Amino acid sequence: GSSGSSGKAEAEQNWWEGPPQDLSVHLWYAGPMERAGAESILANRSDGTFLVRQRVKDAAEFAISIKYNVEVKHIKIMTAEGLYRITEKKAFRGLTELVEFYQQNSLKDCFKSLDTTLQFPFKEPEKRTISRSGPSSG
Amino acid sequence: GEDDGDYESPNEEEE
Repeated sequence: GSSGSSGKAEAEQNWWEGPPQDLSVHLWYAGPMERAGAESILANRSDGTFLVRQRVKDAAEFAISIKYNVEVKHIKIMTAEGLYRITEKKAFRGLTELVEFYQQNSLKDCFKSLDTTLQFPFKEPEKRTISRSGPSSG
Repeated sequence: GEDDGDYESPNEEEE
């Protein structure tokens, strides 16, 4: 193909009824949204925005899309027996951790290209260096 | 083929 259809998917309609546990809980969430759907989000928002999107190929597949360098970047997240990792050297246990971790470790370490780390989520960033340590957990 | 780099690539230089 080597092409990219056009779309906006602009429509605010919440016809849900108290949805159970879901990525929503996190300040950042992204459904099956397509490329354009993510780009526009990190394109219109402030420089350094990010989010978590899932792939169609494998239900159990996530991706971190962040806007940087006048361009929207994306990363393919892996999943092993309920695990999460984007590199062979580094490996995490949960998606949340992988995210709350990058905020401290510049993606430049792994993705030399991206000389920046998660600055702001999809919904809203954090304040007062708020974080939740993992005591004997993980 | 087998290889697939649709997304960003990790540190290449660093073997």
